[PDB]
Amino acid sequence: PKPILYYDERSPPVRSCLMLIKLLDIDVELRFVNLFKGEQFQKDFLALNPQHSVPTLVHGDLVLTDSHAILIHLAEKFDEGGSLWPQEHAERMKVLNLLLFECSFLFRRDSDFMSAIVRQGFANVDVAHHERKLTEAYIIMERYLENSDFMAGPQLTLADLSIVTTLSTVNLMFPLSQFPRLRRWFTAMQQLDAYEANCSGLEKLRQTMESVGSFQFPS
Amino acid sequence: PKPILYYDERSPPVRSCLMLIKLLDIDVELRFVNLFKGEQFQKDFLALNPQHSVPTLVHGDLVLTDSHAILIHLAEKFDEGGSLWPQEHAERMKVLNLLLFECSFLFRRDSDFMSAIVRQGFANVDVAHHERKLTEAYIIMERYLENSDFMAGPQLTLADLSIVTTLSTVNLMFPLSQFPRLRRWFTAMQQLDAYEANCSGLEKLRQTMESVGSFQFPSSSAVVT
Ligand SMILES: C[C@]12CC[C@@H]3c4ccc(O)cc4CC[C@H]3[C@@H]1CC[C@@H]2O
Ligand SMILES: C[C@]12CC[C@@H]3c4ccc(O)cc4CC[C@H]3[C@@H]1CC[C@@H]2O
Ligand SMILES: N[C@@H](CCC(=O)N[C@@H](CS)C(=O)NCC(=O)O)C(=O)O
Ligand SMILES: N[C@@H](CCC(=O)N[C@@H](CS)C(=O)NCC(=O)O)C(=O)O
Repeated sequence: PKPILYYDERSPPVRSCLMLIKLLDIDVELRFVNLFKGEQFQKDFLALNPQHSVPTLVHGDLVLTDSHAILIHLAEKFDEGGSLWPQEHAERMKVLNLLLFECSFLFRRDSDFMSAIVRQGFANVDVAHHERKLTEAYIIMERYLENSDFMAGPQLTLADLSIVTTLSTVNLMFPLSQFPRLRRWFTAMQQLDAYEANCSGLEKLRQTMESVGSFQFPS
Repeated sequence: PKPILYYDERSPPVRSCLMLIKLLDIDVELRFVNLFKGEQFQKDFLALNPQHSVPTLVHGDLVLTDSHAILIHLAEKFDEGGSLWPQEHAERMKVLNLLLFECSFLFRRDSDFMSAIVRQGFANVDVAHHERKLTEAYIIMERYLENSDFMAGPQLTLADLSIVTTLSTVNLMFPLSQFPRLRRWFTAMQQLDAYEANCSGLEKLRQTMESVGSFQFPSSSAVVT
């Protein structure tokens, strides 16, 4: 049976999965879970995913509750022989390492900031603290790009799909003007056909955050 | 060349790698990085791992900066064909899924709490807030174990090694009285010879945290056997 993706396109890790789906022409049934209405706490979705998070994928009996597993699963099932999830062990571990950076560091800091806005209101958030934490992530990615065109080497991989959606989201608030490699990489990502899958949810997130946070992003 | 592990055994994700190294009898060189002295900000270690975190593995030219990548790499290289990182695709995805739960949810909440203690002192932490967040993680692990014997299926996998070290750390502070599947599973993990690699760093972390945060963990909380 075809995969079912539970999603809210305001979520960057959702948008990474949407980008992979578009890149690989995957036939997926979409089911919208409105996070800002708390639908991720509805009894049946909670039973499916106790972490009450999107993206969640149901593919037959397999239930995945993390975008990075979903990216790897879909690449392994629908892109055997591709370069997104490379077959050679060392290259694959490098992609995996950067997927985990996205999970552990970049998204953690993005989510910490966005959560603070939703909970406290933008006027009551320590923006300087979060600017420091998120600029530290920019600095790391700029170094990651020193000897490669893409995040994990010379070719586009799953790591780029995972990072670019969160990066585009952090970049709602914090510009890339000071980071030449990161800005060039982001511009190149924006040229890919599959990047169109990021656009609608980024803008919906912008609009939702500004309304819920009572502020305007600088951009 | 033999793998090199940059480590501070007080870190639960370090201890997960130590457990796998013991379980598989991998010969690894250990290089200590004292996180409470800020040695992870030394210029050469920062150049190696810009995230200034342990564990960090150097294996030949490969540099891994996340425990979950280290566990998977070492299982592929030293448990080839084995069941810790299982061969069938769906079983492997389940293990990967719970490795990411550890990274995204359980460890995130453990480190939010531990960092707050170190940065603020225990007396100035909103302990009730962190109790709610960490009990929520207990509830989720209890749900996974209501439907499966181990975290990711019927046998020991990398997911159990990743999760048990952080669970043992959270349980320094928060009791498991209300979580019978978690207690049964944790007890079984404690019977494994490989669990001996968790014990020393767990106790060092307890000692360090009590000192730096000026508090005592409730001795009654930790599951011991
Ligand atoms: C604010 C929430 C936590 C942080 C989530 C987040 C975190 C990071 C991000 O880039 C986008 C979002 C959108 C949905 C947000 C969630 C909607 C309700 C929930 O509490
Ligand atoms: C407190 C730090 C962040 C949280 C880290 C942590 C986070 C979770 C945990 O179980 C153990 C530790 C030990 C090292 C801690 C770090 C040493 C200094 C750093 O600031
Ligand atoms: N590591 C997870 C993070 C998933 C996550 O945190 N999703 C957020 C949206 S960006 C969510 O669903 N929040 C709802 C909630 O926590 O209640 C992944 O990569 O899928
Ligand atoms: N997701 C990473 C988490 C690594 C991590 O945060 N390690 C902590 C210790 S538990 C660390 O090294 N903190 C030092 C610092 O941030 O400066 C992994 O699994 O390896």
